[PDB]
Amino acid sequence: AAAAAANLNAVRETMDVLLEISRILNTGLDMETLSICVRLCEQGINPEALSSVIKELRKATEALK
Amino acid sequence: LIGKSINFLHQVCHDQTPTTKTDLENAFQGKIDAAYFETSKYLLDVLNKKYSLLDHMQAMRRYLLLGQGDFIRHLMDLLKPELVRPATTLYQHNLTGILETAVRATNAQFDSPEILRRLDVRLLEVSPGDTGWDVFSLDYHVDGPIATVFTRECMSHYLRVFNFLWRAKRMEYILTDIRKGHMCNAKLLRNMPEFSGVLHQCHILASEMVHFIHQMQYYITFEVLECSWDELWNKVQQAQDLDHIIAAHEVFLDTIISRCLLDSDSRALLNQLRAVFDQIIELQNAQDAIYRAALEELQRRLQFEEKKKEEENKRIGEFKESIPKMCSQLRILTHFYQGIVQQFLVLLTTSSDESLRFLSFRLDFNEHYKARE
Amino acid sequence: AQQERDVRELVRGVAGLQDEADPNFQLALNFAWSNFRFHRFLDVNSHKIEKTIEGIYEKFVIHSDLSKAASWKRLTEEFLNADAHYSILSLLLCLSDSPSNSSYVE
Repeated sequence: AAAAAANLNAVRETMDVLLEISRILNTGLDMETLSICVRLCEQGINPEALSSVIKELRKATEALK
Repeated sequence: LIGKSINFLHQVCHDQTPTTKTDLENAFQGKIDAAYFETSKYLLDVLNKKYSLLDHMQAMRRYLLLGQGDFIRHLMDLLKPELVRPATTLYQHNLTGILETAVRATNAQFDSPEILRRLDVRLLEVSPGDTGWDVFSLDYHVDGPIATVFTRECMSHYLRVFNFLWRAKRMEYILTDIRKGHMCNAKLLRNMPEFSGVLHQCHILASEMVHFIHQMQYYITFEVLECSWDELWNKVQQAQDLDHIIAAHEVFLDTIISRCLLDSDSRALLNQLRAVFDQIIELQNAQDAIYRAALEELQRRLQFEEKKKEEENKRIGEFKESIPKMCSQLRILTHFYQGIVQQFLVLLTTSSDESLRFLSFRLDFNEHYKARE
Repeated sequence: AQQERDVRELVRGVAGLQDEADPNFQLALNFAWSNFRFHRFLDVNSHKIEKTIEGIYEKFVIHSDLSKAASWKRLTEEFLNADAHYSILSLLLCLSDSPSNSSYVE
C-alpha cells in the first residue's frame, strides 16, 4: 500500500542510523552485510554468537593467504 | 540564603550550635545581615576542618592538575610496562599495587594518608586507542559533604585536562629518550666518520622539537597554573558564602579548559598538536632503525678480527647502501616537520587574541620564521 | 528460509567466498551454523548494554571529543526508540570496538 511502504522507509531510516553507529566504533561491517546481520537478529539469535562468528570469518580470509 | 545555609549545616554536616540570633523601621536589614554573618562564619569554619575543603583543593591541583611532579614521574616510571600492552589484558588489581609502590617510593608518602586513599585508579572502556597508552586515569574520589563544591560536572573537566597533561607528559619523556639515545650512541661513532652526516642531521632535528615541548610545559605552568591558582586562592580566602566559593571554582576550571587545547573550537589546533606528537613517537622507531643496522656492524667487524687471531668487504659495500637512504629519509622527515609546525604557528595567532597567541611569541626569539614563512 | 540465505550471504561477504561451489564456502557455513547452534552464552542483559553505552559517552566527554559525544548520545537515544536493539549494540561492541583517538568521520 502506502502506509505499508512507510514502515519499510522508517526501517530504512533505522538502518542508516545503525550505519553511522557501525562506522564510528570502527567495525568492519558495511551496509550490505549489516542488512544480513539485522535480518538474523529479527529471528532471534545471540549477538554474542554472531559477533564471535564474524570475528572468525574476517580472520578466515587471511588464512587463504 | 541564611535559611538555606543553616539547613545545609543541619541536614548534611549535622554540626550545630544552639540558639542563633510602614516597615519595621529597618529591622530586616539589621537582623538579616547579622544572622548571615554568624551562620556563614561557623559554616566555613567546620567545613574547612571537619571535612577539609582546603585539603581537597590542595590535592586537586598537585595531583589532578599536576602541581606535584615527583609522584607523577615515579608513577609513569613504574606504569610503563603496564601501559605498553593493550588494556584488555590489564586489570585493576595490577594498577592499585603499582600505585601503592609509587606512593611509598616517591614524595607522596610524607603527605596525609586520607587524601592518598582518596586518590585511586580507574579504567576506561575497552582499550582507548589500542596503543595502550591512552588507557589509564587517576580519579580523586570525594565522599564527604564537600561534594557540593566538587560538583559532578567539574570532575569531567579535571579528567579532560588530566588527559591532555598525560599525553604531553609522556611525549616529553619520549623526546628525552631521543636525546638520551644521541648522548650514548654518538660516542661509538667517534671511530666512524661515515655516519657523521646523518647522525648529525638527526641531532639538530631533535633540538628543534625539544624546545617547543619545553615551551608548552612552561606556558601551561606560569599562566594556566599560577594565575589560576592565585585567583582561586584569593576567591576562597576572602569569601563569605559557600555559594561564592562554588562559583569561583567552576569558572577557574573553565578557564583552564579554554587556555589548554580542549575546546571543540580548538579542534583545528589540536589536530596540529596531535600531528607533532605523531612525529615524536615516529622519530623513536626511525632513530633505532639506524642503530639496529649501523652499530651492529661494528661489533661484528671486531669479531672478524677475533676469529683471525671478502665478507667485511661486502659490509664496506653495505655502508654505501645504508647511509644515503638513511639521510634521505631524515631529510623529508625534517622538512615535513618544519612545514607542519609552521602551519600550526600561523593558525595560532587568531583563535583567541592574547593568550594562545603568546606561545608563538615565546617560542621564536630569533625570527627563524618569516624568513621561513 | 530467509535466515539460511542470510547466513550464506554473511559467509560470502565477511569471508570473501563468493563461489558456493568452493568447499571452503561449505566449510565456513557449517562452522557458522554449528557456532549458532552451540548455545553457550547468557541472554543479552539490556541494563548492562545501557551501562556500556553511557560509559562510551563518558569516555567521549572525558577526552573532550564533544562532536563525537553529542553524536554518540543522539544516535543511541534515537535508535533505542522503536531488545534486538541491545543485541545489535552488543554485537558491534564485541565485534571490533576499535574506536581509537580518531575513528570518527561522523
